[PDB]
This record gives sequence, C-alpha cells and structure tokens, in this order.
Amino acid sequence: NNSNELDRKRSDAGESNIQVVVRVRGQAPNEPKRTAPGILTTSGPRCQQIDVAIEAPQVSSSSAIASTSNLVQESATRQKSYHFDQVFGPEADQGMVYQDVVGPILEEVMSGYNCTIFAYGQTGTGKTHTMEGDLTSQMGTYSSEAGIIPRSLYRLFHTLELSKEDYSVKATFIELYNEELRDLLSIDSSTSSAEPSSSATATKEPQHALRMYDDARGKGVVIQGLEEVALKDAAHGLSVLRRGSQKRQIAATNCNEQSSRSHSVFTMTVFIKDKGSRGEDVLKIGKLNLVDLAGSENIGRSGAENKRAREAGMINQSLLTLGRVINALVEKNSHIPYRESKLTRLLQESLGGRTKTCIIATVSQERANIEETLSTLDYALRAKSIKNRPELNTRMT
Amino acid sequence: RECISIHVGQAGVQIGNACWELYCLEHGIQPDGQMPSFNTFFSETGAGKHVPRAVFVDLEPTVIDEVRTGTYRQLFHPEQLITGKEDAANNYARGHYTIGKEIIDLVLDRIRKLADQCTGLQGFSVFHSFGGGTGSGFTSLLMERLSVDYGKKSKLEFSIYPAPQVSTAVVEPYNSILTTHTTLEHSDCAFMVDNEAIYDICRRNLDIERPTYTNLNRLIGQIVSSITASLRFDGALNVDLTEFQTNLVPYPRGHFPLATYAPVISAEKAYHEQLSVAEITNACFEPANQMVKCDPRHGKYMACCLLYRGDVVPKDVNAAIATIKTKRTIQFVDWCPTGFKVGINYEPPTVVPGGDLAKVQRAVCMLSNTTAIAEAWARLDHKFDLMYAKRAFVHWYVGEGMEEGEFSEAREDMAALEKDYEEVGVDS
Amino acid sequence: REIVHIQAGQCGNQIGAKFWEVISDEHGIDPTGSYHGDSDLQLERINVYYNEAAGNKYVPRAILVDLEPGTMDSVRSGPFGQIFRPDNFVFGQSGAGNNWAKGHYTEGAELVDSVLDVVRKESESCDCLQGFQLTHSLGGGTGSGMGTLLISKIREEYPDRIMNTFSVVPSPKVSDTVVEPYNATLSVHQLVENTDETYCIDNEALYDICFRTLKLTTPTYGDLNHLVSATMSGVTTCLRFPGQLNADLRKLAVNMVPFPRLHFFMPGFAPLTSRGSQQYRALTVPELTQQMFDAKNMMAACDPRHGRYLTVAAVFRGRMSMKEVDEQMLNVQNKNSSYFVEWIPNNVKTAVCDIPPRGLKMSATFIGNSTAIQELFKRISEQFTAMFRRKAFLHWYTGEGMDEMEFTEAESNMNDLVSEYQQYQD
Ligand SMILES: CC(=O)O[C@H]1C(=O)[C@@]2(C)[C@H]([C@H](OC(=O)c3ccccc3)[C@]3(O)C[C@H](OC(=O)[C@H](O)[C@@H](NC(=O)c4ccccc4)c4ccccc4)C(C)=C1C3(C)C)[C@]1(OC(C)=O)CO[C@@H]1C[C@@H]2O
Ligand SMILES: Nc1nc2c(ncn2[C@@H]2O[C@H](COP(=O)(O)OP(=O)(O)OP(=O)(O)O)[C@@H](O)[C@H]2O)c(=O)[nH]1
Ligand SMILES: Nc1ncnc2c1ncn2[C@@H]1O[C@H](COP(=O)(O)OP(=O)(O)NP(=O)(O)O)[C@@H](O)[C@H]1O
Ligand SMILES: Nc1nc2c(ncn2[C@@H]2O[C@H](COP(=O)(O)OP(=O)(O)O)[C@@H](O)[C@H]2O)c(=O)[nH]1
Ligand SMILES: [Mg+2]
Ligand SMILES: [Mg+2]
Repeated sequence: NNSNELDRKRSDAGESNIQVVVRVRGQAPNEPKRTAPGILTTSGPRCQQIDVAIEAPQVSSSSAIASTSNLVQESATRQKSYHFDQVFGPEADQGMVYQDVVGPILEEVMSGYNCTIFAYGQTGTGKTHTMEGDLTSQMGTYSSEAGIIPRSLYRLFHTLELSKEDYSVKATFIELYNEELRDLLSIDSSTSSAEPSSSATATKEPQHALRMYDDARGKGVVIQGLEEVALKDAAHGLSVLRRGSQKRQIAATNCNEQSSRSHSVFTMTVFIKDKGSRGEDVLKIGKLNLVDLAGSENIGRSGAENKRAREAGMINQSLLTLGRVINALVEKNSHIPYRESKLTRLLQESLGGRTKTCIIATVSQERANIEETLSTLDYALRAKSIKNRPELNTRMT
Repeated sequence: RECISIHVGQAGVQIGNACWELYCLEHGIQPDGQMPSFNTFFSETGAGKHVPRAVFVDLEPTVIDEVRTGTYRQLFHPEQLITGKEDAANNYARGHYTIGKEIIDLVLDRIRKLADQCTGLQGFSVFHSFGGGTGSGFTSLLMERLSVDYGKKSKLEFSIYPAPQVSTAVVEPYNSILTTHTTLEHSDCAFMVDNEAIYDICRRNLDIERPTYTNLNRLIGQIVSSITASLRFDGALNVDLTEFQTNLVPYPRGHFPLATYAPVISAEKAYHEQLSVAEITNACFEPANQMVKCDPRHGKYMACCLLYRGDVVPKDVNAAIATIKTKRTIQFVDWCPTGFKVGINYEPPTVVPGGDLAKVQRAVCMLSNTTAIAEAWARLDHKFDLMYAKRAFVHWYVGEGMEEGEFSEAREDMAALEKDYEEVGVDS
Repeated sequence: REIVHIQAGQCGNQIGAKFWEVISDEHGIDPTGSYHGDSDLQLERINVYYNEAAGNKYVPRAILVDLEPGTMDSVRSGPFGQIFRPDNFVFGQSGAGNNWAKGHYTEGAELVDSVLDVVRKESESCDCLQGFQLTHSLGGGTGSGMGTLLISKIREEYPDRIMNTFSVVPSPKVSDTVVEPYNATLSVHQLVENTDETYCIDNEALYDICFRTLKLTTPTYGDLNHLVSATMSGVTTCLRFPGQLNADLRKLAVNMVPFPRLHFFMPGFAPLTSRGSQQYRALTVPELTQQMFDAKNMMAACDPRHGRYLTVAAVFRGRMSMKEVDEQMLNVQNKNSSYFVEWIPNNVKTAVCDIPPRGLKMSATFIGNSTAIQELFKRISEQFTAMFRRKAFLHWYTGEGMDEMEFTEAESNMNDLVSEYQQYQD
C-alpha cells in the first residue's frame, strides 16, 4: 500500500550572507576630461557590463622576454572576468545606486534589519564622494540628492514620517584617527582655539567611556559608552553632521588633495515604536553603520611627509588588518582575530556576525592602476562566502 | 676610462674591505697612497696619494666606524665616508621609501663630485644584499635614480643570494622578490652568490671548517680583481665591460651569468698537484665548484666566457677549448653556434696576506649561462610563497606603503622570468 | 640610538637594580663616576644607554617610579644607588596596597605628570630615541598599575618608537598574596594593544634552574634576578656592540613577530652550567645550541617540547665561525623539524655579535617563541574564573570600583589571546 517518501535535513545558520556592490570611479568635471581623451574610455581595459555584472581588465599583451603582469590573455579573450552581484559605473547616479542598493534596503531596515556600509579601493578614488557627496544646485537644498548620508537622511524624514509612528532619530559620529575614538557632535569647547583661564582647571579632559563593552548576549554586537545621539526634527539640523564632516581629518597629497586622511564609524539607530494588533509594542530598530574609509595610499606614489607617514601607514594598517579578517572568514578559522584593530572589533557585528551589510568597491580606472585594483580584487573575489544570519527587532511585553 | 664602486648594506660594505685591500695590493698601496705609474678607481691628490672611487652607504653608524677608525681609514676620504642615522632594520619598505629618501640627496651629490672627475666613465658596480633591507631597499631606490642620471653607463651588481637551506633572517625571501623585479626593470647585469657552495669550497678546496665573512668574501674579492682590475692592464686579448653587453648577454634580459673560479688551492696542495691549462678548465665544469647551489647538467650552456690570468698560451688553450667540447656532458644550446669568448690577460692573481689560497700561475673566472639557476631561482621563491599564503610579516611594509598588488606583481613576473630561461632551447 | 629605562614594582625596581649592576660591570664603571674600562667598544658606543653633562659623574638615563620610599631608599642606601643622581627618583609617600586598581587608577594619578615631565626632561635631551625599557611586576600593583598607565601615555607621546617591557609572569608555586590573578589579568588589557612586545619570564621555572641545572642551594632574589639580568643585557648587544650579523631590536621585532599580537617571548641562556662542571666540559657551538632543545633551561615554566616553535632567535656572543655556526643551527632544524612551523622555512634567526661577555669566551642568548608559552596564562585565567564566582575579596577594589565589564573583557582578552597559538600550533 505504501511507498518511501525520503527526506532531507536543513541548516538554519543562515544563507543570506552578504551583498557585494562595485561602484567605481568615474563621471567628474575632471576625470572624463583625461580618461576618455587619450586613453580608452570609461572601462578601457575593464569592459563594463551591468546585467550579468561581469567585468574583465587587461593590459597590452605582447611577447615580453620577461613576461609582465596581465599577459595572461589569448588570441582574442577577456581575462580575470570578476563577475559580481551588481557592478556600477560612472553613469550610476545618486538616485540609481539608491534605487538598487540603498532605497530598497531602507524599507527593509525599518522593521529591525541592521546594516553596515563601507567602501574599499585605491586612494583618491571616491570613498568620500560615495558616502558624503555634495548637495546639488538648489536655492534651498531641502536635503537634496547627494552621497549616501543626506539622501538617507532625506528618507529619514520620509519613511519614518510615511510610517506615521513613534520614531526616534539617533545618530552618533565617532572619528577613527590613528585607532582612537573622537566625537565631533560634542560641544568641542576644548577642541576649538579658545583661551583657558589664568588658573587652569581643565586643560585636558579624558571623559568619554571609549572602551568596548562586550555583553556576550549574542556574539559580535558592539557596545560603547557615552555616545551622543542626534535628535533633529527636520533636515536643517544635519549641518552638525556637516560639522563632523568639516572637522574630519583630511590630507593634501600628490595622489589626491580631496582624499580624507582619517575615517569614521557613523552609526544609525532608527528607534521606531508602534503597537501591533496583538496589543504588543514593537521596537523596530534598524542600524545603518555608515562607515566611511580613507584611501589605501601608495605612500611612495604620493611622496608623503613624516607626519603624513604614520597617518598613511595606519590607514594602510587598518585596511591590511581588514584583509586579515577576510581570509579568516572564508577559510572558517576558529578564533578569527578581531582584537588587533578596534575597527575589526567594530566589525564583529557583521563580518561573521548576524545582520546584513554591503561592500562598495570604488577602484581606479587608469592603466597604471590595474594591479592596484588587483589588491582590491583580491578581497572582492573573497567577499562572497561570509556567513551571517539576519534578524529583525521587536519588543516583548 | 674609469670605474666607480658602490657599497650598500652591511653585506656590500664588508665586501670592499677585502676588495680594496686587494686593490691596495694591485699597486703596493700603503694607507697613504704610495704607488708608481693608473686611473680606473683612482683620483689623484697633489701628493700623489690616490683615493678610491668608492661609495659608502650605511644607514647605521656602526659598520663605517669599524672602517674609518680602523685600518685603511686615511685612504678613504670623508667625501666617501657617508653614513646614516638609523637603519631600515631589514626593511625593504624603509630602505626604498622611508629612510632611503634621507641620505639619497647626499650620495647622488657625491656622484656629481666624482663622475664629473671621470674622463670617459666606463661604468660602475653595486655591492649589496638580497636579504638586508638596506641592501634591498636602497638598491631599489638608487638604481632607478641612476638610470635617470646615467642611462648610458654600466650597472653591475655583485649581489649575495641566500641559500634555500642556510638562511640568517626570516624575511630574506620576502625581501628579494620585491627587490629584484624592480631591479630587472632597470639594472644592466646582476650576479648571484650563495654561501652554500662557498662553504663547499671551504671544505673541499680550502679544506677549512672555520671561515669568516672575510674569507667567504676574499674568494669573491679575488674574482672582481680578475673581472675588471686586469682590464686596464694588457695581456694577449684584453676585454672591457662593453664587450659583454650584447655579446655575453644575447638578449636585453638574460643578464644573469654564473661566475666560477677554478684554482682554489690550500697551501699544502701545491705538491699533490702540478697545475696546467687543461686541468683548471676541467675544474670549471664541476657541479661542485659552481659557487651557487646549482647543477649545470640539468640545464644548458647558452654562453661560456673564459677570462684568464697569468701565463697562458692560447694554443694550449685551443687544446682545452677543443677538449671540453669533446668531453662534454653539457647539453649545449641550439642558438649559440660556438661562441666561447676568450679573455687572456697577463697578470697572475695576487696572494692575500693572511689568506688561504696559494700562488697559482693561472686563474680562470668563467662566466657561463644556464637554466640550472632557474631552478635555484624558484627554490627561494617557494620560501616566499608560503609566507604570502599565511600573510605573515606583512604589517611592516604595508605600514610604509607596500601593496599586496606588488606581491601578485613581483612574484608572478619573477615566476614568469623563470619560465623565460626555458625559452632558450625551444625553437630549433 | 638611545634607550630610556623605567622601573616599577617591588620586584622590577630590584630586578632593574641588579641589571645596571651588570651594565656597570660591562663597561668598567665606577660607582662614583670615573671611567675605568679599557675597551674602545665600551667607550665608542656609550650613547646607547648613556647621558653626558659636566661633573665627572656617571649620570643615568634611569627614571625610577615607585610609591614606596624604603625600596628605592635601600637602592640608594646600597651601592649602585650613588651611581644615580637624585634628579630622577620620582615617587610618593603612599602605600598602593599592591593593587592594580590604585596605581593605575588613583594613587599613580598623583605622580603621572611628575614622571612624564622627567621623561620630557630626557626624551627632549635624547639625541635619537630608540628604546623605552620598562621593568615591573604582574603580581603586585605598583608593577602592574603604574606600568600600564605609562604605556597609555608614552605611546601617546611617541607612536613611532619601540615599546618593550620585561613583565614577570606570576608563579602558581611560590607566592604570599591572594589577589595575584588580578594584577596579571588586568595588566593584559593594556600590554596587548599598546606595547610593541613584552617578555614572559616566570619564577616558576627559575626555582628549578638555579637549584638543579646550576647546582645551587637556595633560589635567592639576588640571584634569581641575576639570571634574568644577564639575559636582559644580552638582548641588544648587536645594537650596542659590533657583530657580523648585527641584528636590530626592530629586526628582532620584525623577524620574531609574524603577527603583531603574538609578541610574547621567552629568553634562554646558553652556558647554564654549575661551577664544578667546567672541568667536565669543553665549550663549543653544539654546546651552546644544546640548550636550545632543553626544556629546563626555558626561563618560563613551559615545555618547549609540548607545543611547537613559531619563531626562534639565536643571538650569539663570541668569535665564532659561520660554517660551524650555520650548519649546527641547520642540524637543530633537521633534528626537530616537527617542533616548528611549515610556512616559515627559516625557523631560526641567527644573530652573531663579535664580543662575548667577560668571563666567558663563548656565549649566546636563546630567544624562542613557541606555542606552549600560552600555558602559564591558563594557570592564572582559571584562577581568575575561580576568583569571579564567589567574587572573593572584592571589598578591596569595590571602593575603587573597577567594572565587571572590564573584568569579563580581560578574560575575553585572555580567551582570544591564548587560543590563537593553537590555530598555528598544530
Ligand atoms: C670562576 C669564575 O669566574 O666562574 C664564572 C663561571 O664559571 C660560571 C659558573 C657563571 C657564574 O654565574 C653564576 O653562578 C650565576 C648564578 C645566578 C645568576 C647569574 C649567574 C659567575 O657568577 C658569572 C660570571 O660570568 C660573567 O661574568 C658573565 O660575563 C656574566 N656576568 C655577570 O653575570 C656579572 C655580573 C656582575 C658582576 C660580574 C659578573 C654575564 C653574562 C651575559 C651577559 C651579561 C653578563 C663568571 C666570570 C663566573 C661566576 C663568578 C661564577 C655562569 O653564569 C654566567 C651568567 O656567566 C653560570 O652559568 C655560567 C657558567 C660560568 O662558567
Ligand atoms: N657572504 C656574505 N654575506 C653576507 C655578509 N654580510 C651579510 N650577508 C648577507 O646579507 C644578508 C643581510 O644583509 P645585510 O647586508 O647584513 O643587511 P643590510 O643590507 O645592511 O640591511 P639591514 O638588514 O637593514 O641591516 C644576510 O642574510 C647575509 O646572508 C658577508 O659579510 N658575507
Ligand atoms: N563614481 C563617481 N561619480 C561621481 N564623482 C566621482 C566618482 N568617482 C570619483 N568621483 C570624483 O572624484 C573625486 C575624487 O575622489 P575623493 O573622494 O576625493 O577620494 P577618496 O577615494 O574618497 N579618498 P579618501 O577620502 O582618503 O577616502 C570625488 O570628489 C568625486 O568628485
Ligand atoms: N625574582 C623576584 N621576584 C620578586 C621579588 N620581589 C617580589 N617578586 C615577585 O613580584 C610579584 C609581586 O609583585 P611586587 O613587585 O612585589 O609588587 P608591586 O610593587 O605592587 O608591583 C610576585 O610574583 C613576587 O614573587 C624579588 O626580589 N625577586
Ligand atoms: Mg570619495
Ligand atoms: Mg642594513
């Protein structure tokens, strides 16, 4: 009467691993002036395609008696075809990367999903422009289209107002300059050039609880002390975030003078409360750790100075220790060493942690900068197998 | 018609201490500058107290303070006595970029003090290491700048190469990979010397188990006195360094010869032996006297240059030329028809006062080419590949700005360079 | 080119007091201030430790930090205390209770600027800063509290210098205090992220070394530290004195540290023998490399034959010959290739100085890094868990009020610290 009905087991540790987005250098007032005239165009070696999201750089393949890098090509082929999830180019507008990456996540993190955004690439490429951007030419910039910060801040007063719920905007800006933690949303009266009294009582002030608080409830979740959240009722109060962008450390180098020297971890906390139909209030808290990074400076190429040397190396040490996390995640090693860099202790939450995140690959377009892109294509190819498990956020009675 | 020396790193400085001692022995030169009748490495003062044309580079104060307070300190001029503040401390990144940009404007200035003095400069040689960060980093910076400054001279490198079995520091394969790829980009000629087979000469030709870095380099120093110092002098068929450019190296980048030295005779072996021409020519083709860990039987012979010393009759050599052509087990190449360049000068090699070798009537510095080194290229490379797999010792150079894209560059094109030794005997 | 010294703790002040007794013996040095050496190398490389002014004195680069009078009083009352000058003895008249939660936190805070200015008195007068030497405890509080607060400040003063410290590992065998597993575990919270390296020396092996391997009767603090003091001076010899393979401390920082968190090391002295065994022994290069393999001559209580060596520094002292030196080093690598790591082919770094210390003709310094140095941590960490369950004698520190979020994390520091040797152990 009866046949077998063979069964299979499951794994609920998580399959929603990671998103890898490649938006690269491109459309500028200065950069298509020199890239497309004289060198081959917007993807000269690279051959940009967006639908299958494949891209494949080369150099000139000739019979070298000492064979140089990227002579791996054939009679007619493309090589190192690093296909990704979605690769974007110069034509990717601020609303376009919003429409594919940022925006549809900003309706998913309204219920408790958490994210962390960072960029990675060669120095002077546009890590600052992707995060910060600039407000467009309006007589009143009513949180206009810009980088990923103010356009989500436009969505901050949009979808938290579209929800029509009890929300609480919370934003804390912390510098990471030579692996230290500095608030710029503070009063900063000791920071500014002011005159202390003739009887000095506070010429230095260690006050902020800048130490990691390991709770060990889940794993990877980061807790610091004395964070300063930002409560703004409209977009006019976002200029104190611009003050943090103003006082963030920048460098004037031969590679780039618009390159930011330091980098910051800037968190989001959308503390949104509404009661469910069961009679249960739901603390929907999304987290968007908007973490800008500085440039991987080729210090021999910029020819930096002594005060710029220990700055550029520790930025390079931060990106090196970042790559020390990447190979450990994909080989599945037991005690993944987050503890060297505090930014990696900040990246316990999503690199091997629980919730979502994404990667931005702003890499250069020049022919001399292709093996420099290979150090980024080193970790962008490794970027997929990062085990995670997303979750929402609610409140129990 | 002159030539310059450059001493980079703790290895390359200590090389010249025996070399210039032999060069003082080339003309009976006391620590003042006494010599009769010569300007190759020499400028002359008013008193005739000649000075070397050498370059001292030490990021430490340490190694030069041995020299310029010890013996022969009066022959070297404080024009040449160029020391530094702090070592790179075995850092290619700091020797090239960080600490290397500190004394480079003083050393290049001494060149315009001295290359201006050279009446038709032939070229120069560079003494450095592959493992030490001063000998690797500062070599990588200066040779690129000398290509800007003198792109029409000779760029010789007598570079100590580490053994794939005997090593002194960990990052020695981690140094020379980044070093030599930029060196292949610029340099004219680069040698490889391994203390592995020099120990084999210390035990089987010198028969002494107690060496110092002097006697490990007096062997090397006796080569260089036969390489160039005899070329001002006139024997049967004198050669200069310009007769090696397209001649020794038949391509733009094949410039990696193999130097041997056949008569290495401990002082008691003057009597269980009676030297001739054809003996030491056969002694040049031992795999046990290669001076580098390599076996030429597994490779080929693209070239073979016989540079002789002392009393040499070419009709006797024409026997020994035809001997090893008949006595071959060599797998000679297809592309070179017969080209075996003959160099016969007049002067016998000199006895080191307090040395180990004996007074021989004749000496050979044989430069040959093989793909046996292409194995020994890859042997230190396999030491390098495992450190990049674990990404160990990586924080010292990224902190001075050395990218991982360099390691996909420098190693894989060195590995591509090793594949180009194979391209010698393919098309026939 | 110049090396600055700091001392702290009831041990490390005395441990340092024995050390400059050795360095005075090293260069022919009068306690009063006159030169009586004869070697030029004693005179030529004065500048590595030394300071010069007018006055026909020996005037130290020695800043000495304490909160007890009678310790450094007895240093000053004893010989080689008048070799100091009183422009350096910065201390306070307050008992720290041998507490990490006071010397780092309250009572050391009354003495911070009185030390860091004297640092600025020296470091601005220094020609070329190269070493920030610290000698302290990890079992008491003056060594652990006041040591960690300096490194939070001197690294802030000098991010690009060398931060070494000689931190004494506690011994589970011989001790008198109780809260011993607090001074170590909380000092770990600062010594990891702000020191370029530290050593790991434990008395727990030293009771075995002097008694058994040296054939002595009672392990005394004047001689348990005298064994340490020779190994302290052996570190930077090729920096100080000429050698064929002159190796920097930064070279020693490069080649012995493949990963910047595994900066824990172990010294080793090569002629560790008794007095009467001189006439039953010839001294050779295999004799010096013999105690590389010896477990009892490891000054920390760890079996090198249990784990596997990560990196090994061979720092030699004497007129040697390299083919004898390198092959005997190669013979040990061929002997115990199973006790090594694979991705490092050159498992042992050699370092040859040209001058041995006086009294010896051959000498060396073993400096190893093995995957069993983690064992001394697991002694104290499980004690630290046993101190946390009952929270036993927490009413000495609750008035100080150091947080449990600190104390869970110092174990979480220790848990990530120990377990990553065992990634690359086997
Ligand atoms: C009869 C005689 O003189 O014998 C020697 C001696 O034979 C032995 C036994 C010595 C002796 O040392 C000890 O017994 C000892 C015990 C505990 C702690 C330290 C030392 C010696 O004290 C040690 C001393 O060694 C030195 O002087 C070294 O250079 C050493 N110097 C000092 O420790 C020292 C300190 C203050 C004043 C004088 C010397 C050193 C080694 C490395 C780096 C720095 C310093 C000398 C000559 C001896 C005796 C006296 C027995 C040994 O030690 C050293 C450090 O050399 C023990 O193992 C060696 C083997 C030696 O053969
Ligand atoms: N044959 C020989 N090799 C040497 C000698 N001195 C150093 N070397 C080699 O050089 C390597 C290290 O290079 P060094 O010249 O000593 O160091 P450096 O170039 O001054 O750069 P640093 O490491 O920063 O000091 C060692 O691994 C040795 O193999 C020498 O006198 N003779
Ligand atoms: N895809 C792009 N779209 C528009 N402008 C771009 C793009 N890529 C680069 N740019 C422009 O290129 C400029 C140079 O980039 P920049 O942001 O200054 O350097 P960086 O990579 O951010 N360095 P750093 O600040 O140290 O992280 C930016 O300011 C933009 O104006
Ligand atoms: N070798 C040695 N160890 C000591 C000496 N005095 C104390 N110790 C050790 O030091 C540790 C206690 O630290 P201590 O320096 O005495 O206290 P502190 O002044 O508060 O740092 C314990 O492990 C003791 O065994 C000494 O003279 N010699
Ligand atoms: Mg940007
Ligand atoms: Mg050097």
